[PDB]
Amino acid sequence: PSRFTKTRKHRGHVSAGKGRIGKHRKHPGGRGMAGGQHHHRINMDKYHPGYFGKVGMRYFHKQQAHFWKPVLNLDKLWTLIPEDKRDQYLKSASKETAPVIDTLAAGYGKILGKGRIPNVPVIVKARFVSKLAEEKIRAAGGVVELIA
Amino acid sequence: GAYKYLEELQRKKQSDVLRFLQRVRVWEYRQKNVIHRAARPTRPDKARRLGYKAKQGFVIYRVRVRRGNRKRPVPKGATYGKPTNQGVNELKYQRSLRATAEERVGRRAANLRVLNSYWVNQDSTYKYFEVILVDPQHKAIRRDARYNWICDPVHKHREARGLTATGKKSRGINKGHKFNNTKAGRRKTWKRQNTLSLWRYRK
Amino acid sequence: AISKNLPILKNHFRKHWQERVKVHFDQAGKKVSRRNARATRAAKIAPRPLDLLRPVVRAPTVKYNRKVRAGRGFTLAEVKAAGLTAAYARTIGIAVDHRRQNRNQEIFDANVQRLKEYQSKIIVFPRNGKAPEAEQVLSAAATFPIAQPATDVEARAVQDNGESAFRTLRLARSEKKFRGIREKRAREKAEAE
Amino acid sequence: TVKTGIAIGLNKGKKVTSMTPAPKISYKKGAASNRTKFVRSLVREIAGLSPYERRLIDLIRNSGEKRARKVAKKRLGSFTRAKAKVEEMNNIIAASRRH
Amino acid sequence: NDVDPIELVVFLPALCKKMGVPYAIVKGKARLGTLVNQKTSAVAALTEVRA
RNA sequence: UUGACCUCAAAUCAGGUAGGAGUACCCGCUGAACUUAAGCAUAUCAAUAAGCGGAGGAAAAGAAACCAACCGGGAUUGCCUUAGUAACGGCGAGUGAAGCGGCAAAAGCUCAAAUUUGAAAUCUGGUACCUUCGGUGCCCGAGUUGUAAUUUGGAGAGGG
RNA sequence: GUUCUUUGUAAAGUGCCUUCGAAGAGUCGAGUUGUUUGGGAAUGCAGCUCUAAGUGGGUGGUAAAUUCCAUCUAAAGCUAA
Ligand SMILES: [K+]
Ligand SMILES: [K+]
Ligand SMILES: [Mg+2]
Ligand SMILES: [Mg+2]
Ligand SMILES: [Mg+2]
Ligand SMILES: [Mg+2]
Ligand SMILES: [Mg+2]
Ligand SMILES: [Mg+2]
Ligand SMILES: [Mg+2]
Ligand SMILES: [Mg+2]
Ligand SMILES: [Mg+2]
Ligand SMILES: [Mg+2]
Ligand SMILES: [Mg+2]
Ligand SMILES: [Mg+2]
Ligand SMILES: [Mg+2]
Ligand SMILES: [Mg+2]
Ligand SMILES: [Mg+2]
Ligand SMILES: [Mg+2]
Ligand SMILES: [Mg+2]
Ligand SMILES: [Mg+2]
Ligand SMILES: [Mg+2]
Ligand SMILES: [Mg+2]
Ligand SMILES: [Mg+2]
Ligand SMILES: [Mg+2]
Repeated sequence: PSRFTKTRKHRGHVSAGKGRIGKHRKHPGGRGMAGGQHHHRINMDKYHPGYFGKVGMRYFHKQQAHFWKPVLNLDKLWTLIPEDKRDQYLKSASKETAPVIDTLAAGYGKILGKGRIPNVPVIVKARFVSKLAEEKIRAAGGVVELIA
Repeated sequence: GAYKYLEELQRKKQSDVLRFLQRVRVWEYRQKNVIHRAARPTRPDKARRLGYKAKQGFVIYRVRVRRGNRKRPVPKGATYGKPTNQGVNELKYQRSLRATAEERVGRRAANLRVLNSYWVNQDSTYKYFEVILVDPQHKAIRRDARYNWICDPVHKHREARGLTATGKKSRGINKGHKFNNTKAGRRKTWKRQNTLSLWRYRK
Repeated sequence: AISKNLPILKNHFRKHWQERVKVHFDQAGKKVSRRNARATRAAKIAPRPLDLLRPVVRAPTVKYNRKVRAGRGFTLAEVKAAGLTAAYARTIGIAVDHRRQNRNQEIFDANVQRLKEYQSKIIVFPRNGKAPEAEQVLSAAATFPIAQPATDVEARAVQDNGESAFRTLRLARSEKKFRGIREKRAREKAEAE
Repeated sequence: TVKTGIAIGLNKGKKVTSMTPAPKISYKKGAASNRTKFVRSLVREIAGLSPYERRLIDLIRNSGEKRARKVAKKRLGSFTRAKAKVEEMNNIIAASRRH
Repeated sequence: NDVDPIELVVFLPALCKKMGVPYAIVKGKARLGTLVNQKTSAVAALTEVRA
């Protein structure tokens, strides 16, 4: 809304808030990223260290789908179970009839081990697992089954 | 048939027989006019492969095209620009000599439609092509459903629009990653990639 | 023009970009037009569901191979195993894809089964009969919806054997990494003069 | 060629029941075709050798197959084409006087 | 003997020699055309001849 | 001497066709510089403006010498994404796609290369008649240096 | 929808057995030059020089030799939304 802008408030003030000495000229410092190495060096180096130069090796024709691997931490590991069934799976923490969790079908590629899970066996089907993720899943009496 | 033998023989162009025939025929073509009607295909198997049929309404024209690069036609080599554009003598005319040949033939026989063309000969100065054209007014062509597609007005001067084989080749019309710049048309792809799409509910 | 602490921007507007600005003002008009075209095409064609039966098919590129989706057309093998010829299937409303091949018996059986279900749920009107007007249903995809196959059960018995799945992944990766080097070492250790 | 069932390693991938689809008639575009063999033999006998093929046969008989293959790679596109051309030229030499 | 694009018949003597079929190079595609009720014929073959 | 054939001509020969306009969009060719880089030459502007040739109601593209590397997808086109990303770049200023995925729309195909060889089965034209976007008969001609039928790789063909 | 037609022992599809299975060349490809592309030991295009093969050929985004594999089938053509 233009009626709320400060240019309505500058009506009647000659310089429109842009100053009498240093006016609003066209491009006093160059256009875009001009002079990032010469007269904007301080502003480049502070607030943008690492901007100039090369830092690694190239990858021609990189496809992100090759690297698609969403990570799910152990601290959730149960939001993948339906809310209704989750209570009766938490109760009756049996080595038999343990709930099977398809993490790939849920949309994850690697299971990480951030949190801690309740001491109830769970059958975790994943493509990849962290070492500590598998250790915690096994300490809870469950197992990790590798899929693809 | 004999067309298989013709096809295999035409691939031995540095054999004694084809070298002799090449020399004799290139001399004859050079003695004839730059563009002139050919009474029959010089390579009937090649014409059949390219869609020619020995019926009324199919026409062969022989055409001679100057070889080499496209010299920039600026006066005295002055380009009046930046040094990256100062080039005059190593510029290559991003369109085939075959395309130039069939365009000149189509301009001569504007009543016909350029169906295809094939190389027949060459010397250092000239490249020689035979252009197969179809008569879209001939009833043998307007009937015969295999060929009356070319009677449609959408096929007017397809050699001048790059819709023949050499035209599509020079336009880069092919499938796959090597032709991302030119798959649906170079300038059409560029327009699509340089269009700013703004919906009513801005995304 | 490098001001205070702000992210570097990459706004690509240095060409004559205003000459190509497509504002989709016609979104609602085009939606009305697409619906009108669907209605007239449905009225034009015989009672016929506005689209061909499509096969079930696995998406490529492991990001998506976990899910199943509609493909272009049924393979020649699938049509033959369903008991039709490709030409007649194309005339009775089945999309046929000569390019696709069957290397997966699950997908093949699923496509043959949905072809059989389609044949048992369509009535083909004879060219010289009566076939009273049969209440065209507009969607074949809604009538034969693609179902994601179920792989496992909700609950099962833990069968841990002590294999350390993480170690299994590490060892598979190491075996791949050294397969060629160990192969060439076993090539050069078979020297035996 | 069976998948191992896991997402890493040599034969990674899901274990699916294989089918071995019927062979396409494409993938046989460069096939044997007794007709082509006859026609090409006749044309090879009526048209002679090309000049570079004559030079290549000379190099095979006088300077060795490595020099011949170098020259054939210079003449034709690639090393595979050079190799095939040199085998064809020495087959010609073997069908020639040194039967 | 006068086929204007001669590649159409240059392999014919060799084809006939390889298949053991007698051949004669004769003057006149016009004459062969008169044989076969055409303007030109460029070839004329006998496969069966009466007793 | 006569009759062809091939090639090439001529006719105010019979019948047709092309040009020019428009040119918003479309298919190509040709092609800058201002500009940005706080200078400037590569770069950028821009594979743009100007110039030239050629279409339609759409054009073009289009049924893979494709994408992929998967448990594989399956003509083309367009939208949302991919993605201001892989990459390019005095690696500076800047530039910058594609595969997958969701959707709109969906549609598939045909020639060449085959001996009809127990039958050029093919076709333009002229003419007479008719039920005239054409049909039949007749007659020239085209065409075997190949016009029909049959096959197009998904196949398919010859035999039982 | 109604009615004269009746196409045609013509045409097409389908199983099994067997022999085959033709598939495009100054083209692909290569070198070099120029242009162009995000395409980077070279993305396309074009000129010149070289110039293929048929269990071949193209592609598989780092040049090369070797060994495999995968995927298509170019150098001819039509097609609505
Ligand atoms: K200021
Ligand atoms: K200039
Ligand atoms: Mg004040
Ligand atoms: Mg002031
Ligand atoms: Mg003629
Ligand atoms: Mg020139
Ligand atoms: Mg007149
Ligand atoms: Mg400006
Ligand atoms: Mg400047
Ligand atoms: Mg300035
Ligand atoms: Mg200046
Ligand atoms: Mg313009
Ligand atoms: Mg118009
Ligand atoms: Mg439209
Ligand atoms: Mg079109
Ligand atoms: Mg195809
Ligand atoms: Mg596609
Ligand atoms: Mg993002
Ligand atoms: Mg650019
Ligand atoms: Mg048939
Ligand atoms: Mg081909
Ligand atoms: Mg240019
Ligand atoms: Mg094609
Ligand atoms: Mg087209």
